[PDB]
Amino acid sequence: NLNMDLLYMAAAVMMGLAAIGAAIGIGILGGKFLEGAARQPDLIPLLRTQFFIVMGLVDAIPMIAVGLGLYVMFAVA
Amino acid sequence: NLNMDLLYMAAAVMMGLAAIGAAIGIGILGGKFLEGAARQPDLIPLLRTQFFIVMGLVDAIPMIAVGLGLYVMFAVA
Amino acid sequence: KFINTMSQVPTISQLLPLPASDDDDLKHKSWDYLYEPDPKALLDTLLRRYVESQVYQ
Repeated sequence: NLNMDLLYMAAAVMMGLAAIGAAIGIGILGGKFLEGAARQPDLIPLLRTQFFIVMGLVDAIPMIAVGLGLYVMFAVA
Repeated sequence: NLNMDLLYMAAAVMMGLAAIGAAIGIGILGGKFLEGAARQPDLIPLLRTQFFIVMGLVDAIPMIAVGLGLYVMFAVA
Repeated sequence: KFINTMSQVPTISQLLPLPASDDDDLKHKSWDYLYEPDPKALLDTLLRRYVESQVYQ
């Protein structure tokens, strides 16, 4: 019925934006990780650590939205 | 009926947003990578490695977006 | 050139164009300065100040 139109439409718009957020949000981060390494690469293993520390925070909301989108698409059908 | 039309619409939205995200993320990351090599050519061995390590995380989510867009277009539609 | 307490020799030496360094800073590979504000306007001042010391010397 009509539901199974929009139940997919929503799942798209939620998971599409959740992509634009997660990708760009990390890229802006990753760039600053590289330009620092490209000056004094001796700190690569140090900075990489901090990188993950902060990247986990970036994927806080995007992965929540992806989870809700998967719930809407599969469980709610 | 109308179901397949808006299923295609939903997959279209999903993949357009996923493409925006992946493109701009890898672009901003590669810009800084192309700066690092110039400053310190001879470590290119290394900046490219780290760049791939970051690109994987950048693309993690857009890949899911494309996966589910295809899942819709050619299993649900 | 002051060489010994009883031996001094007149020398003509080249200051600019800059003479060629015996050493190689390929070993400085592994680091680069965070040039503030910008490297070219800074190298200009570095070179001017360097000829001055060598003259003073």
